[PDB]
Amino acid sequence: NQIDLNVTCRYAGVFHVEKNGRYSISRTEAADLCQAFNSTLPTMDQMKLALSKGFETCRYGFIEGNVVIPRIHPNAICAANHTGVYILVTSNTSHYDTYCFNASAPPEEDCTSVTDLPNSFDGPVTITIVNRDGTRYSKKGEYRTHQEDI
Ligand SMILES: CC(C)c1ccc(CN2CCC(O)CC2)cc1
Repeated sequence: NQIDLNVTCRYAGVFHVEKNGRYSISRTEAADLCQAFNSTLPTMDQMKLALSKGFETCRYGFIEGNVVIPRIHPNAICAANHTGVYILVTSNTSHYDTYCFNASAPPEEDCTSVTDLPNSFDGPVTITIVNRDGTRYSKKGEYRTHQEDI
């Protein structure tokens, strides 16, 4: 019973979370996952400020109200060469990665590793936070509150 959560640098408190190395998070699980990091789904304004501080990914993820990819550099295989906060318009499917926003994080780029999952609850899952530099933090718990996400 294990969940891997790959996380990024934070940019103005915004960061990306990928579960189990695949697009696999529903919108309800995304809100619960951010809550386990004392975080919320970013607003579009919070994501735009994070982009202006240097944040970009090549993965679709939830924010409040939309599924997006923040892009700084045009790349043909990431949001079809667009820059800015690219918004997904048409898709058949419902599972993506998520973005999260922590108001207590530093105001600009924070590329230190994540070393805690502060607001997970009691549970039986081994949850492992995996940083881009490979460093890991594991704890036994749960974060999902909706049965259909388990
Ligand atoms: C296998 C067993 C040890 C276990 C332990 C804990 C849970 C999650 N737990 C369930 C009840 C909820 O009110 C809160 C979270 C599930 C299963």
